[PDB]
This record gives sequence, structure tokens and C-alpha cells, in this order.
Amino acid sequence: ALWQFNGMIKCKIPSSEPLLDFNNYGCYCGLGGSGTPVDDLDRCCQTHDNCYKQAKKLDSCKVLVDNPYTNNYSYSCSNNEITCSSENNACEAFICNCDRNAAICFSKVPYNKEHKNLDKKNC
Amino acid sequence: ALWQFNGMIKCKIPSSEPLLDFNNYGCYCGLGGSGTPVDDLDRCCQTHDNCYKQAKKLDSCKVLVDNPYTNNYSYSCSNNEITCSSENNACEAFICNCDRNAAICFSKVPYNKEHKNLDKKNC
Ligand SMILES: [Ca+2]
Ligand SMILES: [Ca+2]
Repeated sequence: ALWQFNGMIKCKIPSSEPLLDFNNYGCYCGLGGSGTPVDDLDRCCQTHDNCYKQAKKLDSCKVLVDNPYTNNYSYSCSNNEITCSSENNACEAFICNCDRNAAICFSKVPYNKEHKNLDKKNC
Repeated sequence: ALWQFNGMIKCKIPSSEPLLDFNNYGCYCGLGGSGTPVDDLDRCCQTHDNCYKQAKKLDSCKVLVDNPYTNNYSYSCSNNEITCSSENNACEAFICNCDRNAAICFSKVPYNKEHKNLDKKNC
């Protein structure tokens, strides 16, 4: 879920607007992604893009015809930790977990200014 | 939020369909409520109805023109405890808290079969 992923990263990184700060970073953070991750942040993005690919092959996901970016799930942020809810259907829960791991990855890795708006010439 | 309150009570009482089991119980559990609570469950319902009344007087609530029953907020259920999310606006957070306290109250009090579909002749 885009609105929930944005919220998740803000839970971990309260000073950020994730849709601005983390969009179009490296080869993978943003729409698509190809090539070799340029750093560990971009590698968090590659893992999350693979988590969505895997979510897409799941039998449960084959119904909710809301790409993982508009498929909404339920979670909490409290005390800056994210909890995915037991209320989620199997597809929703799998996606909530991809998002949670990515938000956590993003908070633990360097941010490299020079890889933001990375020109795709060698992704 | 009705859909989230239902979920909250199921978080606390996993064997229930709360919209069936707790609707129209006593004088307060359900649409409105007047009179003296018939037992402690009904009294949980009176406290929750007063929590909604108080939510309604709040300055923040005066905008979201979705009565507290369709005003959606975010929460988690995990390990059978409810967490209201820091992502909630002040109105949403106040309502999430009314709901959470009521769900918890409902799980700690007797259920009296004889007060379900209570005829309103003396509420
Ligand atoms: Ca990507
Ligand atoms: Ca009531």
C-alpha cells in the first residue's frame, strides 16, 4: 500500500517525507528498477521490489485487483515501531511485511545524496 | 469506526462476531441508549457512547463529516492486543481510543444472555 508504506517509513524516520526523499533514488527506489543497486539503500529497494514480485505470484494475491501500491492493509506505528495487524488477509499481510522490512532497512542504511535522481544510463 | 471497532472486539474476543453478539444488548449497546445500564456489559456500552459524545464536542472532530461510525482510523491487533497508531489525526486517535477501551471492557465483563434483544420498555 503506498499510503501505508509512506507512513511506515515516517514511523521509522520521523524527519522524512518518504515520497520525496526516497522516490527515484538509485536504480530501484521508485517505479521499477533494473541493473546493479548503486548502494545499500538502493539494495533495500531491490529487496522490496523482489518482495512485491514474490507477493504477486502468491495464490491469495491473485484476487485483489489493486496493484500492491493501492491494496490497503492495516498496521500500527507506536513508539516508532511498525506492527502489521492480524486483521490482514494473507495477501495484505504479505505486503505489509514487505513494506515493514523495507522501512526498517531504509532507516539502517546511509543515504547518498549523489544517488538521488540517478540517471538511468547505467542502471 | 464501525469496521475497525468490530475488528478490535474480535482482537480481544476471537470467538465472536461482535456486530451480532454485542449489537442490541441492554439499553446502550447499539444505536443510542437511554436509561440505566442493565449490567456491566451495558455499562461498557454507556461509557463508549459517552466517549463518542465527548469526541463530538472536540474541535478537531468538527471537520471529518463521517460520523464516528464511518470515520476510519488505523490500529493494529497482534497477540490479541490493540494498538492505536500515531498516524491518526487528533479526532481519529480520540475515537480509536474510545473503541479500544470499549473492546477491552467487553472482554472483562459477564455476558448475560437474558439482556440481549432487551425490550426498551424500561431503558
Ligand atoms: Ca523499484
Ligand atoms: Ca449505544
